[PDB]
Formats: sequence, C-alpha cells, structure tokens
Amino acid sequence: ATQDLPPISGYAPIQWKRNLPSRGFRPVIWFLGLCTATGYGFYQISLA
Amino acid sequence: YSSDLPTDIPVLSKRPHTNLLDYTFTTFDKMKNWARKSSFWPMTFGLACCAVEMMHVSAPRYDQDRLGIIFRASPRQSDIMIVAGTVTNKMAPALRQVYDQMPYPRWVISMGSCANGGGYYHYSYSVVRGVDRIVPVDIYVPGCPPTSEALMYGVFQLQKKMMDGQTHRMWYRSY
Amino acid sequence: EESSESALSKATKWYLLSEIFRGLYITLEMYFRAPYTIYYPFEKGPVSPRFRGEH
Amino acid sequence: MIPFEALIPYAIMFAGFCLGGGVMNSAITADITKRARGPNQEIKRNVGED
Amino acid sequence: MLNNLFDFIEYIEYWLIIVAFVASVLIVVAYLTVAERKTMGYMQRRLGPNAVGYYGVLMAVADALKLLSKEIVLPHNGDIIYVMSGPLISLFSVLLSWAVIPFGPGLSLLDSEYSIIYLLASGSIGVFGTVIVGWMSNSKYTVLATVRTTAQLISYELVLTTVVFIIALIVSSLNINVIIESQYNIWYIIPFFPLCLIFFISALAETARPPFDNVEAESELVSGHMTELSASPFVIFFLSEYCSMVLMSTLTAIFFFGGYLPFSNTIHHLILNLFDQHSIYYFIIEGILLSGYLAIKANFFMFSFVWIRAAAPRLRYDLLILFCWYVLLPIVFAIVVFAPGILYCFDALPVII
Amino acid sequence: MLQDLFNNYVILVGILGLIFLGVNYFIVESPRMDENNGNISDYIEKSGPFECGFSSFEQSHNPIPIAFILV
Amino acid sequence: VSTFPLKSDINITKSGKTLLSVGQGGRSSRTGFTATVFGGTGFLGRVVVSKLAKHGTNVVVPFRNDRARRQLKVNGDLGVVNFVEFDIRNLKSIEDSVKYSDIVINLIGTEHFSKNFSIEDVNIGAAERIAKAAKEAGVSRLIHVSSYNANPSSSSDFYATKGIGEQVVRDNFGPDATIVRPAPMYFRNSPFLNELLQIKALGGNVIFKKEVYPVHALQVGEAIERIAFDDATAGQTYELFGKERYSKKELREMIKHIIHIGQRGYYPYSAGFYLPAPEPFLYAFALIRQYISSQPRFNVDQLKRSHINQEIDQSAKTFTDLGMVPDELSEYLYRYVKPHISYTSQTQNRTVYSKEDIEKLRDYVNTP
Amino acid sequence: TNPTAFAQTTRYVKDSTEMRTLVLNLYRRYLRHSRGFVNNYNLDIPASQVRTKIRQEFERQRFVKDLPLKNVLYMKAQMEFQELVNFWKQQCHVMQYFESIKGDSFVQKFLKGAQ
Amino acid sequence: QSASTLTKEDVLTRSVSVLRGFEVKTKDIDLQTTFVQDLGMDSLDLNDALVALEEEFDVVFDDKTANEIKTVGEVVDFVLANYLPTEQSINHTIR
Amino acid sequence: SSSIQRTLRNLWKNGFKKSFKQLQGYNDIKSGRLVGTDSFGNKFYEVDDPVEIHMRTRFVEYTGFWRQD
Ligand SMILES: NC(=O)C1=CN([C@@H]2O[C@H](COP(=O)(O)OP(=O)(O)OC[C@H]3O[C@@H](n4cnc5c(N)ncnc54)[C@H](OP(=O)(O)O)[C@@H]3O)[C@@H](O)[C@H]2O)C=CC1
Ligand SMILES: CCCCCCCCCCCC(=O)OC[C@H](COP(=O)(O)OCC[N+](C)(C)C)OC(=O)CCCCCCCCCCC
Ligand SMILES: CCCCCCCCCCCC(=O)OC[C@H](COP(=O)(O)OCC[N+](C)(C)C)OC(=O)CCCCCCCCCCC
Ligand SMILES: CCCCCCCCCCCC(=O)OC[C@H](COP(=O)(O)OCC[N+](C)(C)C)OC(=O)CCCCCCCCCCC
Ligand code: SF4
Repeated sequence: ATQDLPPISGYAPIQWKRNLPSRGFRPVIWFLGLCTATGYGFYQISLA
Repeated sequence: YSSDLPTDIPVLSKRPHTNLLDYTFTTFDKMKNWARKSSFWPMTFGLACCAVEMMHVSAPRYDQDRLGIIFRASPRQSDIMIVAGTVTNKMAPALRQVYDQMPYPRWVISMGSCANGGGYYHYSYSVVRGVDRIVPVDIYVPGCPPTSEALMYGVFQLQKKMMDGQTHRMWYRSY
Repeated sequence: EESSESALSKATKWYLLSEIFRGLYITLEMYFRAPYTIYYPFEKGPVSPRFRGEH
Repeated sequence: MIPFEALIPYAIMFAGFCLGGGVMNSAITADITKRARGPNQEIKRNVGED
Repeated sequence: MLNNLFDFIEYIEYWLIIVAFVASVLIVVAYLTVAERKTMGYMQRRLGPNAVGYYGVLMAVADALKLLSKEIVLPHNGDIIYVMSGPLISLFSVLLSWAVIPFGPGLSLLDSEYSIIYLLASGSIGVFGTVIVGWMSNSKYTVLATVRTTAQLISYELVLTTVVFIIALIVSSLNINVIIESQYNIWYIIPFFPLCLIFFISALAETARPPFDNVEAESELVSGHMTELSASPFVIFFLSEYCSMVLMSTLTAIFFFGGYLPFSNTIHHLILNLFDQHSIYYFIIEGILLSGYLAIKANFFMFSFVWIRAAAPRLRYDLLILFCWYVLLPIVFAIVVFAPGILYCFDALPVII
Repeated sequence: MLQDLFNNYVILVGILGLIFLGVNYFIVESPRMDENNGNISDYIEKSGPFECGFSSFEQSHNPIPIAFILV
Repeated sequence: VSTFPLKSDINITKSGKTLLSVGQGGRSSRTGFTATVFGGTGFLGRVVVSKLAKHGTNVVVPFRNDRARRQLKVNGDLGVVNFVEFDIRNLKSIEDSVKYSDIVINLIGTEHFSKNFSIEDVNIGAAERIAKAAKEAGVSRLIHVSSYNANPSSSSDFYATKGIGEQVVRDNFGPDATIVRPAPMYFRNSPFLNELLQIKALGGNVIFKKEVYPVHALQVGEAIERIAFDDATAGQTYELFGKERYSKKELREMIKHIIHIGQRGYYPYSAGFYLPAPEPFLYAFALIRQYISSQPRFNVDQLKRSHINQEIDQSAKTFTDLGMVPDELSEYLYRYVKPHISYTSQTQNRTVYSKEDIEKLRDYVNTP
Repeated sequence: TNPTAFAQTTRYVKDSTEMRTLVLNLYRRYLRHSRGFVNNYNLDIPASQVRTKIRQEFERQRFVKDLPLKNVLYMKAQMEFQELVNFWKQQCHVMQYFESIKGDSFVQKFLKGAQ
Repeated sequence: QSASTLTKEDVLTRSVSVLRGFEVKTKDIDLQTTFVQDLGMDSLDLNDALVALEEEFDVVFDDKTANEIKTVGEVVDFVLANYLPTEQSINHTIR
Repeated sequence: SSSIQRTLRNLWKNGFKKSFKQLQGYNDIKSGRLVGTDSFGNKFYEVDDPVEIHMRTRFVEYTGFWRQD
C-alpha cells in the first residue's frame, strides 16, 4: 500500500528444477533404420 | 619567381564542388568512407568494468554485428581501438605498442572516466590520468560506466566524422 | 558388467551422435523465435527516474 | 515465425548458382549448335527461310 | 561494324562464360559470410548484419572494400613475397578445384576421367599455403597455428580421401559427372549415411571450421596464422577459407544427394514442358533448374556449416588426432571391404556406361 | 576431351589473384595523406611481431618439440 | 628540453606584454607564451610542437591534413595544443592562427611543385603572406626556416626561392625576423636518411655524390626553442650544421654495412642496391614522373642539387652563439638506422655501433 | 608450485663475511649477463657501458656498514637481477634507466625561480 | 671434433692480453703474477678481470674458484681443465 | 516480429515514401500511431501491433534522411 510488498496470498510457484526430458526412439530402432536404409540403398545400387 | 596566391579560397571543409573532378574524388572518398564506417572493426581491448558494457553492445539487445561491428583479437585486423578500462603505468607501454601495431587508418575511442581522465583513481600513484597522454583520442565517451547506448552513440559520432573524410579530394585541392 | 544400457545401445548413441543432434535441434528452435534486438537510436532501452547521467 | 531477413542472403546465393548454370547451359549449347550448321559463317549466323 | 562485331563476340564468347562462372562462385562465397552472420544471429536471438545496404545486402562489399583500402603491414615493401605467397597458394588451390564441379550434365570447365584425383590433389595444395605463413616467423602465435595446421591435415586427409574413394569404387569411376549421373535411382545418402556424416566431419576439419577450429581459435591463438596479416593478405586467406566452405558443401551435395539431379522427376518434366526446346529459353531455364537443384542442396550444407558452429564447442586438436585414427579410419576401412563384398555377392560389380 | 576452356580458366585464376594485391596497392591512400608516419619499413613499432602487448624473447629459430611426430 | 626551458620566470615580449611562467616546467606548468607553428604536422614541425607544448607553451597548429594533426595533441596538457584548419590560399585562416600568438614559426616549405602550388608559391608566397599577417597581428617574434644553401642567385629553384624567401620575409615582418638555415637533418623517419635507407635507389651514382654537413633534428628543434624564447636572437641568421662533412656515398655504404645487406655477397647487386643510370635518363624519368605519378618523386630540381654541395655562410651564426655543441652523426647514426636492420632479433649477438665504431666503419668504406 | 627462473630463496645472513661473498657472486652474474641485457632490450650502448653502469650502482652501496640494511639491499638486488634476466621489464624502462642525464649558481636559480 | 685444442702457452698469451686492457700496475704478467698485489686489483676490479677472462675463453668460473683465485697461473690452469667446445647443430658435424 | 507478413502490413500502412525512408535509416519497416512532435521536428510513434516485442513499442522518425542523431 505505502510500500512495495508481495500479494496477500503470495506469488504462484515457479519452475527451478532441471527440466530436460529425453526425446526420440530407442537406440535399437535407430540402428535398425540405419541397417534398413543401408540394405535398401545397396539394393537400388545393385539394380543400377 | 613571382607568386600570386589567391586570398579568398575556402578551406577544404568549406570548399564546394566546382568542376567534374571534384565530384569524382568526392565519390572516391564516400565509397571508402562508407566501407570503413560500415566495416567498423574494433579490437578486443577490455581492461576493466567499462568492458562489461562493451560486451553488452554485442549482446542480443543491441547486436553491434547488425551495424557491421566485429571485434578482432589482433591489431592488424582492427582499425578501431576502444580503451575500455583503467590504464595503469604498468599497462601504458603495452597499450602504446598495441596501438602502434594497428595499420592505418586507425581511430581510438576513450570510454569511461578511467580512460578519459582517470576517474575514481585520478589521484592514484599507479594510474594514468587519461589515455590521451599515450595515444591520440578521437572521441570521448562519458559515464562510469557509459551505458551500452552511450557507447553506441559515441560510435555513431565517430562514424559521422569518418563519413566526412576527404582524403582523396584533399590530394586534388589541398596538395 | 553393471551397465544398464546394452553395448549396442551405447554404440548407437555414440556412433550416431545422439546428444549432438539434440543440441543442434535446440539451436534451430531459437531460429524460429523472436529476437531481442532494439533499433537504437530509433528505439531506446528502459530508463528509470533514479537514473544518473549528465549533470 | 520464419525470419525472412535471414533467408535473403541464401536467396542471393541461390541466384549465384543459377547465374552460372543459366549462362553455361545455354551459351555452350548454342555455340555447339551454331557451329554444326555448316562450314562457313553465312550459314552459322543466317537462318534460312526453308 | 556489325559483321566484324558479330564474330568478335564469338571469338571472346568463352571468356565471358568463364568470367560469368567466376562471378557465380564469388557471389555465393561473398554472401556466405553474410548468411553465416545472419544465421548465427537468429540462433543467438540477435539479428545479424542489416544496416549495411538494404537489409544488409551490401555487408560483403563493405567488408571487402574496407580491407582493400587498408595498409599492408610487412617488415619491408620488398617483403611482399612473404605475406602474399601463403594466401595466394591457398586461393589458387581452391579456385582451381571448382573447375571440375559440374553445374549440369557436362557443364564443367574441366572434364576428365580423373576428376576425383584432381579434386583431392588440388585441395591438398591449399594446406601448403597455410604453412607458408609460419616461415621462421618471429610471431609465436603464427608458429603455434602452423603446428596445429599440420596436425589437422594428418587427421582428415586419410579419412576424407578414403570416403571419396568408396563412392568412386561404388561407381567404378573417378569422374565427378559420372558419379552424379549414377545417383538417378538412389541417392548415396541412403546406402552410405555413415559416410556422409564422416565426409562432413572431414570437411569441417579440412576447412578448419568449428568444432575443429583449432588453427584460428580466438581464445587460444588470437588469430592463428592470420594474426600478422592485414589488408589484402587477410582478404585472400579469408576468401580462400570461405571458398572451401562452399566447395565442400557443394561436394556433399554431389557425392550423397545426386548433385544437380532434380528432387522430383515429375516436377522437373512439368516445368520444362512449358518451354520450347527449339528456343534458347528452354536451356536458360534448364540451367537454372539443374543448378537450382544443386544450390538448394549446397545451401543446406552451408547452413549446416553455420549450424554446427552455433551449436557445438571447439574440440582440442590432440583429441581430433585420436578421433580420426582410432574411430574414423577403422570405420571407413571396414566399409571399403564391406562394399565390394556386397556387390560381388549379388553380381553387381560396377561398370562405366 | 578438349581442355582449352580449362586452360583459360587457370590463366584467369592466376591473374585474378594478382588483381586483389594490385587493387589494394593502388587504392590505399599514400602515407602523406594519412598521419604521415613514414614508410612501413621505418615504422618498426608497427612492423614488429605481436605478443599481446609485452615484448618477449625472440625465439624465431628455436627448436619446437612436436608431440605428434610419430603420428 | 631539460626541466625548465626559460632562463627567467618573467619575460617581456617585443610588443610590450609581460608573460609570467608558472610551475616547475612540466606538463601542468605554463610559460605564458602562445606560439603558432605553421607546418606543424611536418617532419620538423612535430619536433618543434613537442618541445614547445611539453613545457606548457600554448601552440596553435594550422593544418590541412586532418589525420596528421591528431598525434600532436598528446604533447601537451588540456587546452595547450590548438588546431586551426588553414590554407595558404585562405587569408582569413592564416590571420586566425596568429591572432593570439606571441611567436610565429614558419616551417612551411617544399622541394617539389604540384598541380596546385609551385615552388615559388610555397617558398616565397606562403612565407611572405605569413610574415605580413604576423606583423599586422602584432606578433613579437617571427622565426623563418630557410634551406642550408639559400642563395637568391642560385641556379636551383629550391635554393633560389629559399634565398628570396629570406629577403621577402625581412621586408614584410621587419628587421625583427630571425632566419634559420638548417643543414639536412637526421632523425627517425628523416627525409635525409630515408633516401639513403631505400634499397632501390635509382641513379645512386648521380644523386649520392652530394656532400653535406648533417645536423641532428632534435638539436634543430632545440635551437628553435632557444631562439623563440631569447629576444637577443632577433634579427639574426643561424646556420645549423654538424662539424663533420659527409658525402651521401659514404653514408650509403656505411649504412649498407650496418643493415648487414652484405651478409650475402650476391644480394646487394641482385636486390638493386646499385642502379647506375645515365643522368640524361634520370632527367627524363624525373620529368615524366612530374606529371604521371601522384606522389612526390625525385624531381628535376633535386637532380640539379646533386651537383651542388652545401656551402656554409661564414657571416651567419651557429650553435656557439646559442650556447650549444652540435651533435655528431657517428653517435646517433646507429639508433636511427636500427629499425631497418634486416634480421637482428637477438639471434646470436646484436652489433651495436658506438661513436668509435662508426668512425672506424667510415675508414673501411673509403678503404679500397 | 615451482619457482620461476633465476629465483632465489630469501634468507637473512647473520655473518658479515658471508654477505660479502654473496654480493660478489651477484656482482659477477650482472657482468656475465651484460651482453644479454643489450640483446634482449635492444640498447643503443655497447655491453661495455652496461658493465660500467652496473659497477657504478654497486659502488654506491660499497660503504654500507649495517648488516640488516645489507640483507635488504642484497634482496632487492636479487629481485632486480631476476626482473632483467627474465625479460619482465619492458624495453622502455631499461632505455630510461640508461637515459639518466656543474650546477647553476645562486643568481641563475634566483632569476628563474629556483625551488 | 668436440675436444679442447688449447695449450698452456696460448692460454697464458691471451690471458696477458686481456689483463693489459685494464689499468693494472704492471704490464709484466706471468703465471706467478698476483691480482691483489702485483696488479693492484680491489674487489670489484678483480671480478671485472675474471668476467673479462670468461668472455675470452668462453668459460665460467664457479663461485668457490672465483672467490679463492690468487694468481694468473691458477686462471690458466682452470681454463685448461674446464674448457670445452660448444656443441654444434646436427648439420655442422655430419654433413 | 521477424515475419514477412509484419513487414507487408507496415509497408501498406506507411506507404512508399514513409517506408523507403525507414529502409534508409531504420533498417526496418514499422508503423504506429502518431504521438507528437518535438521542437526540432522529430516525430514520435507508438505501436499497437501485438507481435511487437517488449522494448520496441515506441520509436522516432528523424527529420534527416541520410544521417540520424
Ligand atoms: N633535411 C630537411 O628536411 C631540411 C628541411 N628544410 C626546410 O625546413 C622546413 C621544415 O620541413 P621538414 O619538417 O624538415 O620536412 P617537410 O618538407 O615534410 O615539411 C614541410 C612542412 O611545410 C608544409 N607545407 C608544404 N607545402 C605546404 C602548403 N602549400 N600549404 C601548407 N603547408 C605546406 C607541410 O604541411 P603538410 O605536411 O600538412 O603537407 C609541412 O608541415 C621546410 O621548409 C624545409 O624546406 C631545409 C633543409 C634541410
Ligand atoms: C565498384 C566497387 C564495388 C561497389 C561499391 C559500392 C559501395 C556503396 C556506395 C556507398 C554509399 C554511400 O556512401 O552513400 C551514402 C551517401 C550519403 O553520404 P552522407 O555522408 O551520409 O551524406 C552526404 C550526402 N548529402 C550531403 C547529399 C546528404 O548517399 C548519397 O549521397 C547518395 C546520393 C548520390 C546519388 C545516388 C544515385 C546515383 C546512382 C548511384 C549508383 C550508380
Ligand atoms: C534421419 C536422418 C536425420 C537424423 C539423423 C540423426 C538422428 C539421431 C540419431 C541417434 C538417435 C539415438 O541414438 O536415439 C537415442 C536418443 C536418446 O534417446 P534415449 O536416451 O535412448 O531415450 C531414453 C529412452 N526412451 C526412448 C524410452 C525415452 O535419441 C535422440 O537423442 C533423438 C534426437 C532427436 C532430436 C534431433 C533430430 C533431428 C536432427 C536435426 C536434423 C538433421
Ligand atoms: C558403423 C557406423 C559408422 C558411423 C559413422 C559416423 C561416426 C561419427 C563418430 C562417432 C564417434 C564419436 O563421435 O566419438 C567421439 C570422439 C572420441 O570420444 P572418446 O575420446 O572415444 O570418448 C568417448 C567414448 N567413451 C564414452 C567410451 C569414453 O570425440 C568426439 O566427441 C568427436 C565429436 C565430433 C563431432 C562432429 C559433428 C559435426 C556435425 C555432424 C552432423 C551433421
Ligand atoms: S570508468 Fe568506471 S566503469 Fe569504466 S573502468 Fe573506470 S571505474 Fe570501471
């Protein structure tokens, strides 16, 4: 009122803990995709 | 050996463009002046707290790179020397050597009270009372520290001075 | 012998640079965000009545 | 939010490749075709009605 | 006139083609410097150059012209050999490498069955230009960069050369234009995704770009071999380094993304069907499309060159030496055996047609 | 395979490199138009090596141990 | 320099003003004098401005090159060194430079003529206008610097115009004008030494045969400081020269051994350290570059001066009248040619040439 | 932590005879490095003038009698020696060190102001 | 290659020449000539001569030897016993 | 804020002459409601566009075309 003070109920809570969730498929899926791409790529190379 | 010097020929800074060669060399100067004003490359020479405000000019809020301003670590690749901090007697010989290693054309900016006149440490036994005692200063930026906008204003003043250079028209008219 | 992840799983992340592409993706996100730059001298930063400048 | 000002230099670089490709593909092809018309300059340059 | 002019142009026509070719490469290199600053700026939430020419389109001109109007620092005027021999060798090496880059089918200045060898050989000469600057130099920071420069060459040269040889082995040809045409049905990114990553890593090492920017680490060796350079010697070295960035970005598009081949065959036919093949306008558009396909793929990797700089810290050069010899070399040598085994197994050994 | 076009490009590249040096030598204003500190061959404070401000020992021709010599 | 230049703390000018000096004679001290140094951005000008401003004397520096005047302000404290943009063809600009000055030093002079100024305009016209403007401003002292071989009847344009310049200055300003005739001056970046230090000196057989009496530039600036602050020097002519006579060929060869160009026997001849050319060819080349080259080259008049040796006017005064002993070139030769040494770089051992070492090297040069 | 080059351990010598030897040992080290001082700092004087200067400075404290003063004088001389040999001083300082230069009568000081 | 080539007479001859460049009392110098008495050298004058002799023969007197040497002959003996040629680069020897 | 649509809206609101002057000094095309003018002649505007960032809601239009102070 005659000063700078927080509200009666106080401020809402904030986020300060670490928030870095993992993303993407499992590593095995990426490995299979690499092998699938290599297999199909050599197939088209062989045809040519 | 008779010499008849005209008496009322205006000086270069006041001399208007009369013939075709005046516009030619003025075009030559403006192309160079625009290039040097646009490619404003200071040298990374942060000494004290004045350097922190110099870093915030490169901060995203002001982004000195948007004006073509890039800080170079070597005096060879820089044409602007920004003295941002206190110059001590132990540091003064190093400052002079670095200044001499900058190829011409070169300009010096004195930022903050330390570089201008010593500021808080004017009456100190180990502080130079102004960087102008060692190197010629083209513009003085006041403040302790000068704000990021204060430094940018000083750079704008220097760029205004650079755009008024008449190096090649001076050769045509004054030499 | 006490690793939680298999050798193939640890090799897939290592060979395919799992965390490097994660770092690249975060940097690309900022490329599609609004910058912070203001256009001095056409625009000015915030000032307060307590600010100290020319006397 | 796509910043179009950042893409301006890439558009000019894109035009840089197109300048080389457009000139080389057309000028070289035209020169070969022109010289295949005949042994004299009156046939290489002048195009007949028939 | 007229008759004497309409054959004079024919006499000088091919010089205009080369001059246009030189301008085409220079424009991309000139605006790569502007693009890199603009790209990093927005990633760093700044703007990048926008106040030198309308929206920053003259930023490259100002940087070049200002440096061309700078004093050349040397012990004596006659010492113009020492500070210019290095940059000139580096610049000539990368400019000559562009001769074998085809913007379209047969649209390369130099066509030869050994274009791959000429490409690698010409690039290796550019390394000699960098080490020339450290010619018993009195500058300690220049000397340290030369030692690091040699160390980086030992890292990427074996890895980069062998990866290119695998692509040549797959096509059984050392001609760049033949390699491009061999990717009509499949782009080599799919069968050789590990090699494309390895090639890009070697390209970063070759150009001394971050995270392999140990030669010109500002926080380690102020400016590296360029700490004593100013005015034209700095420009030529700066031009040569960025010319390599464009060249390596274009090479990545050629070896793994089909070069100038269209993204979609159907779209390519539709656009060209709007033009008559009996008029020169078809071949003007055709050159724009084919080079436009190359430009889009090349601009992506030039974007990626900037992208990795703004996302990864610098790696120590001694760590880079162990990285290439312990990891990259065994992998690439494994593939150079794996690939012929696959091709022979399915009776698909490559021939040139 | 004809390489006359390639030869012209190589000739232009060699000439192009000299243009950059020639332009820079003919564009810069003379020292007298600048602060007139004289020729660079006399300005020893400028032509000297860069050592971050402080002059140190001159070790131009000292041996440099190399830890990756075997590599 | 010393610690206090004035002989007394109170000085009365020729115009009647009383000037009091304050301080011990440092940067913050003052002498009460205001001086105008025409051509203060030149070679000798920087030495003169440095000596005057370092003791507190106010210096007004007319200038035409904006970048060249910046380094002059470092010499003095705040408000000591002042700049006025001027041109010798603008009368108002010159009158503003001398309005508040008690001393005017005219260092304006040239050996070449350009598209805008002739030798007469600078050596005679500029000197006359400055001298006449100084008198109308009531300047107590005027100091004019002519050349060493100033002679109005000389066959060289430079020497003749310098000789006429001495007479035209005394007529305008009056009998109270002091004239200085300095010999070729040696110093850092000195024009007299720059020609000798040039590796590719075309026509060295014709040009480097001139014999002179080189004098230290620091002493010439010191002498001007003595003359300006001593009213007993008014109306006199001073010939500033060294005791030892030297020929440019002796200096050229002595320098060649100091620079160690001869470490490789083939190099001096291959690098072009000797360029023998006929004088008619040098005249043609000098004549051509007088209208093609945009920078002042070796011109026609300097070719004439190579055949004229420095002759000393015995009637004029010397360093002895000013209470000074001329410095010997042998003492200061090494420190001014040191920047041009090829390698040095403390590799094995620096070869420091002392006063005795230089004199011995002179004997070696003349030894066949 | 390893001490820098030419660093000595500070010690208080309680014997006058031992102190004399230490000064003599340090005196020879200055003379032996005189040529190194000329080369490193690029002086305009030969090494012979440097040795004369070194002798003059040493002779200024020849007749010092108090042992506690000798230890401080010797310690500072060792610090000065280390500073010069390690090229820690800038070349300007050494040039001014050798740039050190009948007094004026009563009237001459009186006419100018004196002190 | 790396071996001393000095002789007692040559070392003594050059030792006398160095000592005659100073303000010694007597120009007659032999092996038995003492620095303190015959040459009239004080503390600093003696050390100046010793360092000057070091420069001629490219040797360095140790602290104990320099603080106890009395005659010129002891200087000659020290030079003969301790002098070595400075090691050259690899190119000087094998080429 | 860096979108091309924002530039097109400001280009239409300002017009050719107003936007070209901004393209010479401002390095940005901006539009806003006029707030007032000072004695020197400068014009001051406030931006109601919701896509403008915190510190960029007020700007000045200087009298000069080539130089701003
Ligand atoms: N060895 C020597 O140098 C000798 C010197 N002299 C004379 O001493 C005087 C000092 O010259 P110095 O310093 O030694 O070498 P400089 O010849 O370089 O000095 C010439 C000075 O006069 C100025 N000057 C020349 N022409 C003009 C002009 N039209 N308008 C304005 N200023 C002009 C120059 O100004 P700016 O630099 O801005 O162009 C410069 O400051 C000269 O008059 C010279 O003739 C004579 C004998 C020996
Ligand atoms: C060929 C080599 C490579 C290309 C190099 C190009 C460099 C860029 C040019 C520098 C820009 C610059 O300097 O323009 C900045 C200057 C402003 O100068 P100021 O000092 O701010 O004001 C002083 C000027 N007054 C007093 C008039 C305000 O604009 C001008 O006066 C532009 C007007 C001139 C005419 C323009 C149109 C004529 C055609 C021009 C194109 C052929
Ligand atoms: C398709 C060609 C382009 C992309 C090629 C590279 C992709 C990543 C390869 C390794 C993935 C891996 O190893 O996956 C594993 C990791 C981490 O998952 P984790 O720790 O196991 O999660 C824990 C277990 N969960 C799954 C149950 C939660 O995933 C990633 O970090 C995926 C990265 C996605 C962001 C970047 C994608 C776009 C890249 C930029 C555009 C070129
Ligand atoms: C068979 C499939 C072949 C796959 C081909 C690709 C292989 C790539 C290399 C994998 C190994 C590796 O990155 O190794 C990491 C090495 C060495 O690490 P280390 O010392 O061994 O420690 C790690 C091992 N630990 C955990 C057991 C101790 O250093 C580095 O951080 C190198 C970083 C290079 C980053 C370049 C990215 C540029 C952008 C590319 C995306 C456009
Ligand atoms: S002037 Fe103030 S802010 Fe700047 S360095 Fe000195 S104390 Fe720090």
